[PDB]
Amino acid sequence: DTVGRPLPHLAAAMQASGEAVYCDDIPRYENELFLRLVTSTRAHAKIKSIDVSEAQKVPGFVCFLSADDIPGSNETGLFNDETVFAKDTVTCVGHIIGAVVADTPEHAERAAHVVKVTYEDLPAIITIEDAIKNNSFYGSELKIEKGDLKKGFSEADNVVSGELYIGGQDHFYLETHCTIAIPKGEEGEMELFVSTQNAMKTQSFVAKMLGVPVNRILVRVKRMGGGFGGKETRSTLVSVAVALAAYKTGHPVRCMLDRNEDMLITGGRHPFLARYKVGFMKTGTIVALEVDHYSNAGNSRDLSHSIMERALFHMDNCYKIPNIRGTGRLCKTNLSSNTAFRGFGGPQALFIAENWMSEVAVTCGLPAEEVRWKNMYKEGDLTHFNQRLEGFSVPRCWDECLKSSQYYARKSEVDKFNKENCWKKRGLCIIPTKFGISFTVPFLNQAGALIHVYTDGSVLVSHGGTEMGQGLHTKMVQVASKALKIPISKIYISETSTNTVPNSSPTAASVSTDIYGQAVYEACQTILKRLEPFKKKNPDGSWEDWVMAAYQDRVSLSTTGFYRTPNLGYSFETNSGNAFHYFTYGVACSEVEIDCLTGDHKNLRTDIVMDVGSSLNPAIDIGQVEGAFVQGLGLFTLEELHYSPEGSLHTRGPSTYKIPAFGSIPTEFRVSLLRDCPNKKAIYASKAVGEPPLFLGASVFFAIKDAIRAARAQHTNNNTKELFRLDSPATPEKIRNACVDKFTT
Amino acid sequence: DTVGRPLPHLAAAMQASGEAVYCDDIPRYENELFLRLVTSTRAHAKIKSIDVSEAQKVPGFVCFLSADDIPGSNETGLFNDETVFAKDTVTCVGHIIGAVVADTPEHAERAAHVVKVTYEDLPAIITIEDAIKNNSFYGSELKIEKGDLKKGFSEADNVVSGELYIGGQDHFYLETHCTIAIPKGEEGEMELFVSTQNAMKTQSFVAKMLGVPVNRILVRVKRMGGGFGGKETRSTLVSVAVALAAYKTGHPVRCMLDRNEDMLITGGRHPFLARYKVGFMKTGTIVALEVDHYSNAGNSRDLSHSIMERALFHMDNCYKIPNIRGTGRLCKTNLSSNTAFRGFGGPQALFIAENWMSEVAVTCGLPAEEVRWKNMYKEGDLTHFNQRLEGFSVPRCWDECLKSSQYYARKSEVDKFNKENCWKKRGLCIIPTKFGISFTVPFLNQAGALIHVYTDGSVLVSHGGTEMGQGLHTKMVQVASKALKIPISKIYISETSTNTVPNSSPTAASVSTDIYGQAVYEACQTILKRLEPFKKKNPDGSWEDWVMAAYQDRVSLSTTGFYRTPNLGYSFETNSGNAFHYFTYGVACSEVEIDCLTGDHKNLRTDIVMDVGSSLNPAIDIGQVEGAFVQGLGLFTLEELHYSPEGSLHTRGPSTYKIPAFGSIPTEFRVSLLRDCPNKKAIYASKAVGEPPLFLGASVFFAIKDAIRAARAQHTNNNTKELFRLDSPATPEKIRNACVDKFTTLCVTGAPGNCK
Amino acid sequence: PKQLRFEGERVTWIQASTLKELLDLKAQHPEAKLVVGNTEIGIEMKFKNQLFPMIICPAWIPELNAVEHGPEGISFGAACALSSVEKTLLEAVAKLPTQKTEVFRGVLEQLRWFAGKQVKSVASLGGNIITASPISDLNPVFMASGTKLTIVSRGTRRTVPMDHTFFPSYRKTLLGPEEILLSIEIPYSREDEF
Amino acid sequence: TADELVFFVNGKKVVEKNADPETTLLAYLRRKLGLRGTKLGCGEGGCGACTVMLSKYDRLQDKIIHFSANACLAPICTLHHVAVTTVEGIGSTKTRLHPVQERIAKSHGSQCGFCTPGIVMSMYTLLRNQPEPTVEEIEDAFQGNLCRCTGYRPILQGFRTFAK
Ligand SMILES: Cc1cc2nc3c(=O)[nH]c(=O)nc-3n(C[C@H](O)[C@H](O)[C@H](O)COP(=O)(O)OP(=O)(O)OC[C@H]3O[C@@H](n4cnc5c(N)ncnc54)[C@H](O)[C@@H]3O)c2cc1C
Ligand SMILES: Nc1nc2c(c(=O)[nH]1)N[C@H]1C(S)=C(S)[C@@H](COP(=O)(O)O)O[C@H]1N2
Ligand SMILES: Nc1nc2c(c(=O)[nH]1)N[C@H]1C(S)=C(S)[C@@H](COP(=O)(O)O)O[C@H]1N2
Ligand SMILES: O=c1c(O)c(-c2ccc(O)c(O)c2)oc2cc(O)cc(O)c12
Ligand SMILES: O=c1c(O)c(-c2ccc(O)c(O)c2)oc2cc(O)cc(O)c12
Ligand code: MOS
Ligand code: MOS
Ligand code: FES
Ligand code: FES
Repeated sequence: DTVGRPLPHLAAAMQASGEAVYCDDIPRYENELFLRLVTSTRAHAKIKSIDVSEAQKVPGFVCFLSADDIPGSNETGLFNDETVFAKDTVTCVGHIIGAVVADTPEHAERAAHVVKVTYEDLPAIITIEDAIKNNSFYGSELKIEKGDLKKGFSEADNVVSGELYIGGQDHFYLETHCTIAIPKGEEGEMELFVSTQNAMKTQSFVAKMLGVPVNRILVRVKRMGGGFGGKETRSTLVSVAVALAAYKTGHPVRCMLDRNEDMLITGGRHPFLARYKVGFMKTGTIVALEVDHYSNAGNSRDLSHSIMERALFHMDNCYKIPNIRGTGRLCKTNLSSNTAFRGFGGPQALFIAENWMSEVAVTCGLPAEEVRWKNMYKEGDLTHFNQRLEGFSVPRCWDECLKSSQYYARKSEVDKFNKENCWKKRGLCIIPTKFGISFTVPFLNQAGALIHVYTDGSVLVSHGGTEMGQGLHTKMVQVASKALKIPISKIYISETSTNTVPNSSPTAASVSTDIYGQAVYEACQTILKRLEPFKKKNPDGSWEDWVMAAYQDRVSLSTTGFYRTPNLGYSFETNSGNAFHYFTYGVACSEVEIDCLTGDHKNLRTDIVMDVGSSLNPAIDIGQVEGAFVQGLGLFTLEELHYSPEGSLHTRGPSTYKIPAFGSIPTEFRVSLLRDCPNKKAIYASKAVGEPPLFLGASVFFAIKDAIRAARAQHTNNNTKELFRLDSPATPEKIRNACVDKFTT
Repeated sequence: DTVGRPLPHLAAAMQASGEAVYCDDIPRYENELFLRLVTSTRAHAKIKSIDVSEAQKVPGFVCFLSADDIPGSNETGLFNDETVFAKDTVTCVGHIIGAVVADTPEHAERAAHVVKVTYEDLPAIITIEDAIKNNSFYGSELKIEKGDLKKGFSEADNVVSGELYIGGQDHFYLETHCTIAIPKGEEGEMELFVSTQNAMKTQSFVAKMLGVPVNRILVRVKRMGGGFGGKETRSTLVSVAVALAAYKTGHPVRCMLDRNEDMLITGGRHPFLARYKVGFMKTGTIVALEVDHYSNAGNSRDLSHSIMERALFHMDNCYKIPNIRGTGRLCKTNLSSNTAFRGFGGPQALFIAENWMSEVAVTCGLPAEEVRWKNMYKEGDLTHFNQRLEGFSVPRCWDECLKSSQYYARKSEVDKFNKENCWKKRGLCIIPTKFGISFTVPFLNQAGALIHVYTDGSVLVSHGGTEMGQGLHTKMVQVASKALKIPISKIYISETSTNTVPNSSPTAASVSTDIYGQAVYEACQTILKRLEPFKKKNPDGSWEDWVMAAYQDRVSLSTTGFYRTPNLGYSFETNSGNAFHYFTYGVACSEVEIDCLTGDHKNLRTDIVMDVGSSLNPAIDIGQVEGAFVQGLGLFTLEELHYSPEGSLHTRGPSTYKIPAFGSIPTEFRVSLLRDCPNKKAIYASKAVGEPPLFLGASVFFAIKDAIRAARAQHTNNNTKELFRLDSPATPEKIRNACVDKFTTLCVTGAPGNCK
Repeated sequence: PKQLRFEGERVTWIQASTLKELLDLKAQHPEAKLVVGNTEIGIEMKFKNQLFPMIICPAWIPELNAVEHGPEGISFGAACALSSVEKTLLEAVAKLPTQKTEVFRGVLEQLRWFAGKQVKSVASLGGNIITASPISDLNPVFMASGTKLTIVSRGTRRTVPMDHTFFPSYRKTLLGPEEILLSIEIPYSREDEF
Repeated sequence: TADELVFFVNGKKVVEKNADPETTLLAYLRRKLGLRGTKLGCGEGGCGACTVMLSKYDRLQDKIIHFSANACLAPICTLHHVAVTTVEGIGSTKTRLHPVQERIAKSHGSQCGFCTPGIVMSMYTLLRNQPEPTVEEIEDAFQGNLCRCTGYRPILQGFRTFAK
């Protein structure tokens, strides 16, 4: 029984030796061809002509594919509002118009570049500001409201109002999007090898495209080199085009995107704009809050509606607000459709909440920790969406982080550094988070597994979840080993496939361990019950002897397992019903030093205390906390996507888009997991960990703001209670310009 | 509802277009290598050296593999008495010594030819008589005995004893053995595409040889171009070698055997030798029977024991015999190990039975139909192994076949032909069969299925059975469609694989329809039960509507089904308990003309009536009767394997081994399935059909024997009750030699001789 | 060590073994691109879809690889990898008075968080200079210091301190069509010079 | 007309009789030689997924030098008489892991695993030049290597074991 032990990721040794196989590492068939997407260079335009003359002169050119080649249907995407191949009009730079197929990827690259498209430009809508001005939205306003707003504000000592923007983020999974499609030649059957978190939609979108039943399409996923939400639906853009080429040619076909194509085409986190108004007492006690959210959804719905719902569920962070109104709108723009990115709308909404909370504290001239603490939910409290907080552990996390980070002592020393230094300043902030666990769409909270014991007693486990680095398969092996009471060496997970576990939800919402853990567990229980008589007959025997006896007595050693998360069903009409199963909680305290003269900064130290219940694997769970935190630090402090005015992405590679490096991480980086906090609601008292830590990254942003505040108090108009706008990400540009001095002027 | 409808084989259009993919049709990986087995040229010898120096010079040569290369275990075979690769000693001419790996199959072939082996010969045992003389057997004697033999032999008016031999048979599946093995390079993982009836054993034997857990090995089978039992275990001789080459090289590797390799290495039907004694009344009524069977098992056990058990279970054919003793011994010999072949020992023992029955009728000077009928079991009788014959339909099959074949009028015409012709004669025979349905090893009578309904309402069925042409998948879709009450166009079966249904029994014993039918049906009931609330909420909605509502309500649309045949377990110690679930029955009448001067013969007409309960698909079942009958016609008349005195197979291709051809089949060939005989014991009242009709091809053998008897009354002597031995197959040589006349005797030269 | 010729679908590459071959080749093919590290040219061909049908690789030539310590400064062959320049300069800095290494120290500051080891082990000095990106981190240091450039063609030879005139316009430098950059002398700093 | 290109990969002689000047070493390793440990993560020299060690006799310095390079930007035509080492050249789970591979694996420094071979080759190169490096030399070796999964802390901590 290894549950609770820091067992390393099962594949890590093979990952270190270069033996682990990712999609493009699969050998090529002798007749395998290569696909490359031909993409829009205009944000909004009619397609006038497509000329392939030059492409046809490229050695090894096979064909050009376009909407006219599709046998089944050109309508695709989650809400059936996308094309597989654009027909008359393109609606973003990156919009897929067609594909070349060639005998080598180099020849496909060369041929694609020489495909000539003629456009007639149409007027484009790129910014959130543009979309609002044109009422260019998907669907209607989303809203959560509680209490009496025109009572709260009537009562408030003060108000703060303003506007905040947070930029998007590219996923930058180290392995880009990849599909191999193998046409069988019989009955429209096709087998697909795909770097995707959603083998179900892949399968369904390929079949729809082809005009073929879903039972003809087999999708297999060994592992991804990262997904982070980005391979949850947008992987089909490559998969469907590759399936089409396989169908047309009758040959195997593959495509792996180059980084620049991937950044342009496949979408990122949603940029958010927020307009807010908070009313509060002289004490810093919040009495009213009104926030209007706007997301830049891009050129299709995709997951944008659910991402806004999640934002609205997290606009409270860990704070009790008696009177509250949040609204969301989804901006329809001529940009690549934006999608799931780790946090799924939560970090954006949580950041908006911490931004005004920080401005409340400044306005009242109180310590930031004091204002946060005094507004914090208490055990038993209801959220603005009327769900009770049971086992609310932020108070413990807060107390322990304050103590172990030595926050009050170091706050003193920050102040001393600031009084002793002119052109460098230190900041220090401590921030909480809560993150609700479940898909907010009730029907996705289902999970299947399938387990076989073979006659040598070795066990093959299959579940609907996929491995992208998060150690899900490791965790499922620890679960099965514990449940079957056999060592992990007897159990194997090979891959995720639609022919072993059908209709699976995407591997998403941080719930995979919870839901597949339960499926695996139930299947193991079924096995144990079937084996029990044989155990009784041969009590001093071995697992192997029991299995073989069951086999020879014609007892089935194969079973399914299923879990359906109970009691979920939030209603926007009644503002009731649980939206989440439980919440994951955490607190981070971060210190930075800024260079007032350059806008550069150094992350000095970070301490995190995270409630992950009783961890299934502390090493994986700490690894998840550190990974998420650093992705969040990149979102808020480093990573910036930049577009031309005509809506074309400039930042298309690691030289223009900076994700955190070895040297970006805090010099002192401490993560602890909260002790003695079992979670009754999930497998073996554990809690979801994948997404909840990312927002803690914001602690570095508010530490930066705190340091800018000190720099301004030194060189500009001195009002202690002076507020200024700092959007996310806080890049060197923004940090420097905000340090107003004799040089900026 | 297509059950009972003549639906074509679902892959038939694709087979006719050349679009259906068999194993070697799968595209090759860019780096894929080819293997060629290196095999013994001696029946029994010590291996003194293998020299690969000339093979190493062949362009594209990669490596030679032998026993030293194996990482896990060199011990293989069903009873663990084989090697993967022979080490110090070879024990038959096709015995696998090693393998060559090369970059093309032409280069593998070239290099294998030039691998030189040095041997020191050892005393070999090839024939059954060799093995009996030397006491060379596997295991001890098998036996079933009932009644009182001494008492029976005393009450007999007449006793006939004799000896009889039935030659073996090569499967001659049009697609030879073939495996592709794909090494993944992580964790010992391997994926194999194999022409095999037994994915479970393939997976186990590969795992065993590699020394890795079974969960690392995935075996997939889309379809076989024929199996006929020869792919039930012997497929692993090629699979395990290819897996080793894949393991060793880290490349994908394949091997498809040339016909000559396949016939030499992979084994065939067991030749049987029988020594018999029957006691009967002047009426033709049987009172005592004693048969000792001996099979030529070759150089390992394989399925030989079970094949002999099935032979003993069928030594009665359709006849009530109060005092009976049958024994069986397996001969251990320096030939390729013999294996399952359609019928699985049943045809050999049923042939032996019809042979002594044919002699009873001749001794009594009574018409053969009358002697058979008189001796036939009745409804509710027990067999020699004390199983009750419930729903015994041979009486019905017999009557309808006599009537529809116009047997009695045709009997007159054959007599008139024989009266008018000197050097040609006609013969006519009618013969029944019964064939027990179940594996005689109780634990193999288990089956799984796995069914998924996707959100578009399309259904994917997986079961433990493999398609080899018998239309198992076709039948499983017809079953699933009737069970789910949806059109067949909504259901699909892709292939058989060990990661969807584990621990599957081999596709064998004719029981696949029966057992996978039930597993599929049970999975379908499970799905129906889960959809029932949605159907109740929306009784006028569609299948698609109910499926989507169930998905949206988080009800699982995926399940297993399993079936375990009830009430099975025969004991040789008590001669008691059911060996079979039920029996399939049939009757065939066949007419032949022989050329007494050359031994050539013509099949004039055959009529068959078969009890297949309520057919799931009369077109497929009629196809099976016709196909199985023609294989039996081959076994008993055409097909003859022939070895050198040193034990080397001479007959290794269609030029020297003759399976039935278009021109071989009876000129008038009529098959009827018996009407209104539902079988309560199996899926939708159907019965197994695979193997039961093959013995009916013996009707041709016994028509030939009848014709020979006429030739002998004409030219050899005047003894109307003479019993001559005629072994199977009755080839031209055997037929001509049996029509003793002025040429066989040389009396025509002026010499004295043994004719009239 | 002899001249190698490689021929592909669109491009001919010549690996020059001697300085004479290089200068001869550059005279015959004035437009030829000189590849060393390929960290610029490989990018222009992949991402700006540029085609350069004639490439000469001079990385083998001893004169383009020579590190020479003189009275006035340290001279590096144009093909010297940035990691070699770094290591030579780190060695000079640790050995010489602080007052002689002000420029070396500046070059070393620009080299610090300049890509990673992989790029710096193959990127040439001459490559960064002749590429003449507006955002080259080395050209401003070389210009400010008046780093001396030895430029060579078949027959002719010259040494010019780098000044503002060396970069006349976008991605252009003041070398004639037949000319190559041969070596780069980075000067010691003087008394009262910072 | 056209010369042979001769190099070595993981101790083995590679003789290219028809080298195309456009071919990168990454393409050659992956798609001609079938050595798929070395990964494509960007193609523009910024992520180090494609990191390999190159080795050659330096005529000038006299010795054999070892250094890291991005195979995605290395033209094969620059490699005449150079020796390439990839991740598969240093250890395997089938034979024996190199200590660099063991320690990154056991230290939880590999999550999705796609950056792991690149980082392995960066550390390995460092050790071929400096068998007893400092902590600072260790962080420095990885300025060219990106990881999206781990937040980097475990990788440095497992490799610190090699310092002093
Ligand atoms: C990821 C990465 C990060 C980078 N970061 C920085 C950075 O921070 N700061 C910075 O300044 N640069 C940076 N660069 C650019 C790098 O410094 C230059 O790319 C490098 O010095 C070019 O050298 P090369 O040998 O690779 O040039 P090549 O690509 O081989 O050639 C470049 C150009 O120089 C010419 N050339 C080379 N030698 C001669 C010669 N001797 N005579 C005449 N012309 C010659 C060639 O014809 C060609 O036009 C970066 C590059 C990469 C890929
Ligand atoms: N190494 C790694 N960790 C990861 C991701 C990833 O792609 N790679 N995806 C994240 C996202 S977006 C989610 S929703 C969770 C999904 O996995 P889980 O449900 O198994 O935790 O893992 C997170 N952690
Ligand atoms: N076309 C075809 N029919 C065939 C065979 C075959 O290989 N091809 N094998 C036979 C044998 S040996 C058996 S045991 C049965 C097995 O199939 P079933 O169990 O589905 O009848 O099919 C019989 N009919
Ligand atoms: O990842 C997610 C996702 O895909 C969907 C979704 C919604 C509607 C659909 O029709 C669909 O296919 C998916 O909802 C979510 C809701 C969450 O709270 C969190 C998530 O991470 C997801
Ligand atoms: O095909 C058959 C077969 O495989 C076996 C068998 C026996 C022992 C084993 O260990 C094993 O794996 C298989 O028995 C049989 C018994 C029958 O009456 C009929 C058959 O057709 C088979
Ligand atoms: O829910 Mo993670 O895939 S954003
Ligand atoms: O039982 Mo059929 O495979 S001989
Ligand atoms: S692939 Fe990113 S540096 Fe080579
Ligand atoms: S482990 Fe995923 S990018 Fe490093």
